[PDB]
Amino acid sequence: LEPGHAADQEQAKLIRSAIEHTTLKSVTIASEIYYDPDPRSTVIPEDEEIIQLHFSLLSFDQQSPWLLRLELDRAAMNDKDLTMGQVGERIKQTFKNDLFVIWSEDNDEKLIIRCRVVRPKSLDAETEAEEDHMLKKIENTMLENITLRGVENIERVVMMKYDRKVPSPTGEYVKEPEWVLETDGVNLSEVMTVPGIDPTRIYTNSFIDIMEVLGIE
Amino acid sequence: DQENERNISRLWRAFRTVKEMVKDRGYFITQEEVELPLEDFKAKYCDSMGRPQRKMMSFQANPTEESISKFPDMGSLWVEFCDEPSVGVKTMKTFVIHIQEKNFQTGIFVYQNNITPSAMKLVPSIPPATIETFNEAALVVNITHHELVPKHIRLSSDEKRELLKRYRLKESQLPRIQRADPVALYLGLKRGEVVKIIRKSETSGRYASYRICM
Amino acid sequence: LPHFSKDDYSPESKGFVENSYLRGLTPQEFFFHAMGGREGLIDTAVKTAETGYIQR
Amino acid sequence: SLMSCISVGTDPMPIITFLSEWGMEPLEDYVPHQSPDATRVFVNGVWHGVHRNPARLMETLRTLRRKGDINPEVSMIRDIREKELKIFTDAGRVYRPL
Amino acid sequence: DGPTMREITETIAEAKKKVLDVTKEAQANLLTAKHGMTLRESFEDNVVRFLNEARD
Amino acid sequence: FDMGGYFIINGSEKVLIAQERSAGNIVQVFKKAAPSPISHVAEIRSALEKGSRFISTLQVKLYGREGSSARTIKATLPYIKQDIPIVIIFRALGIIPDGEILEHICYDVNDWQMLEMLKPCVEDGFVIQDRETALDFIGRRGTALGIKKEKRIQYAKDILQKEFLPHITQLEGFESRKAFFLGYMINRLLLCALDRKDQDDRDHFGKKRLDLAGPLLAQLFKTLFKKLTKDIFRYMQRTVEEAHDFNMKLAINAKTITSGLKYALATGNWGERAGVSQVLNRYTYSS
Amino acid sequence: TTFTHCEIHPSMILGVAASIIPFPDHNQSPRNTYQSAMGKQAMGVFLTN
Amino acid sequence: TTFRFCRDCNNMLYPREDKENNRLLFECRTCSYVEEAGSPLVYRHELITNIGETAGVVQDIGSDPTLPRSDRECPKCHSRENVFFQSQQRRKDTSMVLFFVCLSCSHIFTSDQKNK
DNA sequence: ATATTGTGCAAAATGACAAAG
RNA sequence: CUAAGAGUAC
DNA sequence: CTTTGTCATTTTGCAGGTACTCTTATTCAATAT
Ligand SMILES: [Zn+2]
Ligand SMILES: [Zn+2]
Repeated sequence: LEPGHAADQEQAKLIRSAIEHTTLKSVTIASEIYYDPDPRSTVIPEDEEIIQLHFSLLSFDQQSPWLLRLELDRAAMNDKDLTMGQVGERIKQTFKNDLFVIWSEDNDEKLIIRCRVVRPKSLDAETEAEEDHMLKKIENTMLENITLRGVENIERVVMMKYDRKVPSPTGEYVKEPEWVLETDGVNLSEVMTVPGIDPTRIYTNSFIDIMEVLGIE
Repeated sequence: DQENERNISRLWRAFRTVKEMVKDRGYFITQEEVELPLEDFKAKYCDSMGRPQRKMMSFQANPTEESISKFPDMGSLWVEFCDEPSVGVKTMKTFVIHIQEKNFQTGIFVYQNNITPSAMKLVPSIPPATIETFNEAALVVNITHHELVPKHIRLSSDEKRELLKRYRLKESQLPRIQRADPVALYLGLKRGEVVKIIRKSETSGRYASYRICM
Repeated sequence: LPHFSKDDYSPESKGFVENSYLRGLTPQEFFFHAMGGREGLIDTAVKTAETGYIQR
Repeated sequence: SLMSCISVGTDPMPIITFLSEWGMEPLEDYVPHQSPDATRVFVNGVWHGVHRNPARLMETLRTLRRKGDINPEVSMIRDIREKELKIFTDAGRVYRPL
Repeated sequence: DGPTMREITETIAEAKKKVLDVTKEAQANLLTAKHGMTLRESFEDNVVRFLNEARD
Repeated sequence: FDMGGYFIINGSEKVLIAQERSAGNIVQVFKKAAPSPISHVAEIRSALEKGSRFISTLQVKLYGREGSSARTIKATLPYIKQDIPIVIIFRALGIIPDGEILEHICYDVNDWQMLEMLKPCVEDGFVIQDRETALDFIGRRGTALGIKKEKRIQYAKDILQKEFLPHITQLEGFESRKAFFLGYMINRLLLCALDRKDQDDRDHFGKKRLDLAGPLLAQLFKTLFKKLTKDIFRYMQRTVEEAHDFNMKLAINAKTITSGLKYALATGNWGERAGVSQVLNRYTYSS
Repeated sequence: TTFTHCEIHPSMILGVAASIIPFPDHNQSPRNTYQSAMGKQAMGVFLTN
Repeated sequence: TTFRFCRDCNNMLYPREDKENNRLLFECRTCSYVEEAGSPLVYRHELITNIGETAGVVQDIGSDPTLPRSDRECPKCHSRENVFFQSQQRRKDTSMVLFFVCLSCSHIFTSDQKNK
């Protein structure tokens, strides 16, 4: 980490969240597809509150009746610094306006994400039948193809407390503790530029990556 | 706007690394420009709306007295930053004709995401002018500040001749450094040029090696 | 082993030898120690082959 | 091992006849929906049918083998969790006495 | 001698008691997984550590 | 004190080392490596003791990794150049309705996970809805390539009767049994893919067999006697074609069997493996 | 207490060569393996004839 | 998901959009058998699966001599004796929680604490 | 009667193939 | 003599 | 329209060092000179 914030444990947690790769698959408990004839009222009672907020805050006439519902995990949202707003924004950004997305609030008992595919104004006499399949395909890619936070090829990050030798201002060498990050998977080029870390002191087992990033020496 | 903040921070870091690169290459860059703080960069090279502007970010550098004495064959240098995410052939053509008409023997082009391959083919212009392309994402961190990276010093032709004379070496008998190595790209090495490497050795305090660009 | 119930994670079930060589080993401990020694011998053979090739 | 022996193999026809006599439902007229909790009986890797009361069948097979009616080399396993009953009479199986 | 053997037996018994306590916590699901590993991996790590330090 | 159990070949005591092999007629499911497109493979090394004693390996493979969407199950039939989808095989054996095939494969209505994993297969084989059509589809893939268009059905039938799961039966009228066995294999593969069971251990000693002197001499003598009877048939055909007289003594060449057995026992190589027969160790009684 | 069988004798898990070792349970297992391999090279009386 | 089959040709039924009533409708793909959908759910995907942990429980599971016994309370009989085993879901990340079957009433109860 | 002839890495190389100008 | 195989020592 | 990078195949060459003993086997059989 940055020398001024070496002992700052919460800063280390911030960096760990920043670099560790996270995907919906690690967060979603389950995924479902429902038939909701209108994108104004839901046939599921549990998530009624969600719509009666979002639609109240807010177009909807060109939305497919098929709905994709993702149930997330509270523990997943806890051990990783993720919130419903962040994941909703990521899905919205990666899928543009082609998918209308709403999500429950974090304090709610259940974490629910509801998505609907916007229908193009052109009439389709056969795409309606395969819409479910199309939604399934979309759901599939949404599970793994998009990244919430972190950089690719970083499967897992763990935090360790090492103890280095630092020359004390009075003159001796003292056992200064430090928070260090170990990482499974190597993405040296993307990790090295992450703010808050010490770019000089980053090291890797894979000397191939070191050679191709830092140089032959 | 967090995306805008991170983008401008990365651009500032890239600017600092580019200034450091130009200064290391032997040109006259003052240390104050190198250590320009983020707020000053935002005030100067960013508009009122918050979007940084690259056209006025481009600049020119000239060799210092020591470099001129050691390398009496290299004149001014131009650094340009592109605006659009993907650089088109027309923009590269404008850059290269600008380099040629201004009699810059070297021009560093710093791009955003990628170069169209049809623009790559015309990157080698009429000599002695040379064009070098750098990606901003690769310039955010100055690799030469890594403790693993030792000190690289380009040698003059006279120095190379003296080295080969004293060690009785041929061109091929020196250790090689690829002409795509990140440090070689950083220093603008060309084939046949020898870099002296100064290293912290654990048997003797200092060890000097040499690598010829291939 | 078929001498233990299912899902027994106790130290004696999964190969803890609490007896010394002076006291002697129970049959289960004897078998588990035999498995450990077999792993050692197999590792010896594989290691000598691989290290010979690497050294050459 | 000192007490280990290798089976020489026996004809499985008598055991198949025993199974058919003792209630093994033939595989041809087996419909899984009407018999969900049915134990699948295998002889030498050949699924011969299903049984609805495997406990009694195993008890009588054990009794027959213990009195010598079935060749002692025949091995009979009942996996309760997987609801399976495997019988092996082929040669090459290594066994020990207990 | 006898007192040392008795103390060794007491140490082994205390280690087995600690292993049993960790097993009870894991079975009650009250054990929390060490970050970077699964619940079973953390339990195995704890048990192996206890037995190794007991032998030591 | 001599215990026997060895042969005397040319005055040398020869002992047959028990050869270990994997047992036959046992379904084994294995997870495959990440790079391969198939994730799980359920295979049986079918063999029949009272027949030709030939090894036909049937494999049922689940294409697509865990993250993939098109998870289709395909079977590798003998003398076929492609991995036929399982539903096509099921319809070929005679099970047309999708519900009946799924019943043959999955035995629980509530196990909707297996049904979800199994839907791609029936979606794949939706284009065939007839037993004759499926038989034609298989025959078209037939590697023999010497069957006319109308007889492909019969060819496929023959392959399904005498090459598919030989250990069950070689006769006809047992298509239901073979379909049930195929459903059982698919069920095992899906159980392994659904993380409901671990992949079968290859080292489990109950899955192994030891061929002793009996079976080794059995298969050796089977080959050698087949050679001798082929020689008998060739001699008879030659003498009847040339109208020469027939004599049993000139027909049978006992040297065939005698020399074959003596060569196999005198030198370790067991044929026409190595070290199957070894010089008996007589340094010490325990040795 | 739900046993279905009992071992006739645990010492019967050993083979012919390992059955000669005295107190094999008081030895390191590789030593038992070495003795099992090395007793076949022992010199005795292989047969009375 | 509770899939259902056609009652005419015993073939799979698939979901279909309706225009006159704007309702989900299950239809056959070969004989055109049509009926109403009991539930709007048409697809379920379990990333974290809870079923299958207690699979293989049978009325004679107590007859297994390999299964270990216990005297823990049965919260339907208050009996001591029962059999117990760990989760049958062979995923490498499953918890070590134990499940118990009373040999008298055949009630399956867990040793979990957060659930209780 | 006898001589003569009917295996598992794992790197490298290569080919097929959806996207890009 | 040659070749192949098996067992074995460190 | 041709690249262009990219995966999925195909090759394809290797696989510790010494040392000891013994055993078998050197194309089978039919035809023609
Ligand atoms: Zn129908
Ligand atoms: Zn009860």
